[PDB]
Amino acid sequence: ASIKQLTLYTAELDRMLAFYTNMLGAQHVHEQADAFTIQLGVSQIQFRAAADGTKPFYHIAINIAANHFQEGKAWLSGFGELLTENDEDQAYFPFFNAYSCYVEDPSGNIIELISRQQAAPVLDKPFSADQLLSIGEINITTSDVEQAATRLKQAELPVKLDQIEPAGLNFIGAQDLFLLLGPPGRRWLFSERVAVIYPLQMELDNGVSLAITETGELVILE
Ligand SMILES: Cn1ncnc2c(=O)n(C)c(=O)nc1-2
Ligand SMILES: [Mn+2]
Repeated sequence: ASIKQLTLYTAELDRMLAFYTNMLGAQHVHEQADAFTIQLGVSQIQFRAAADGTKPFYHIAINIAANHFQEGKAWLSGFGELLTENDEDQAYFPFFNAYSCYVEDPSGNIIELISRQQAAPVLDKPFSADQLLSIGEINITTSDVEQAATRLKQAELPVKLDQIEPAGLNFIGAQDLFLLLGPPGRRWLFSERVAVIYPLQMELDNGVSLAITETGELVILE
């Protein structure tokens, strides 16, 4: 399964627009009324203006070819200081057998480039903005982890209920797509920001559609 559409909010719509227009190219970013969309391979993200008094941010990982990590890292570093953790500007996660690259955007989103060494294809050609494959990860920060895992399982997603941990982060998915299901509070790696509940909507490849309210409740829309 893949993310076809992702709806996120932002308190820096104008700055966000310029940032991504400069990063992805005018041919991948469409400005709309009080919102704009960006194209990331087979995935699309619409950023909508956030409600006053709030400054939403999320953790978004973008898939890139197994052999494009170094190039992706260099490309990403041209748009912002690369984030570090343990004084390292990149990380290797053995569970996903992937290398990841991080940068913060104007609204404080943790933008990540993830290169899956075996779960992503090898593209014998130069990396470029046009080479972003799709959304590989998105955080589902909920006020009730067990309830979300349940409804997600009901939505027919790969879920091991007896393995879900309410107080921690839980990887839900397979192949090149994982939902980072967890509670608010914990600091995000490569970031000063701690997990906080913010609304969002998501439409998957299989027609499944779900949203997270401002309360943090996960609810299957479709
Ligand atoms: C546990 N874990 N595994 C993989 N990737 C991450 C990650 O990107 N971030 C931001 C995070 O807080 N935790 C992670
Ligand atoms: Mn990640």
